[PDB]
Amino acid sequence: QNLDLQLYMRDCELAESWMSAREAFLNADDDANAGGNVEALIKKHEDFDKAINGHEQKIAALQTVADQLIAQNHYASNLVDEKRKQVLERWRHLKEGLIEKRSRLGD
Amino acid sequence: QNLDLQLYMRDCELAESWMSAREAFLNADDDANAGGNVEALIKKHEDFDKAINGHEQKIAALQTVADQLIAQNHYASNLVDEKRKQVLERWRHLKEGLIEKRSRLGD
Repeated sequence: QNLDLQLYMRDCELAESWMSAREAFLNADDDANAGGNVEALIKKHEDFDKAINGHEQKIAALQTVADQLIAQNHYASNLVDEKRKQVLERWRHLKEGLIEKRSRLGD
Repeated sequence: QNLDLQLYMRDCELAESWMSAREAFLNADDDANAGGNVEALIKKHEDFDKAINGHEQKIAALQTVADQLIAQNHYASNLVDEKRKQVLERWRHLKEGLIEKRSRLGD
């Protein structure tokens, strides 16, 4: 629900959608494709390399954002849990007094 | 983390403050021996049990909140991770096709 997480989800959805457009392109291509001319078999080749590259880059940036959001979540959970443990341990020492003093009332 | 986290830490702090006061009274009490007769010893003992139960109760409730916070963070991380997995798989499928249509146009 955090807006940051929301931006990331949006960004992931947008990346998927661009991928989907490319899947459709590959299909149309397969219905006709390029042409056995050297200059342009090569030009098409470079075009695929460019596509693949851009895709890979976009993927790596998203992974970077995912890593950040998860690291923030982990940090929050750790703080929460650790505070809990400190609180529980302080109770363990209170409790010890209570009970003992309760003994001392006379033994 | 944010708001929820802040309130919980404050709650824990307030709880710890309450336990510091108690443990303080205990210090006074630590000595605070004035003999005692049945009815009053008995009412002192009871008074202990009651504080012991109150404390235990606060703790339990703090625990519940900690668990909820942690569950919320786990959920969000899972959403994040899962989307990431998704993008990557969608990418793997597209890459497979780009490499295929490239190669014809290559060798």
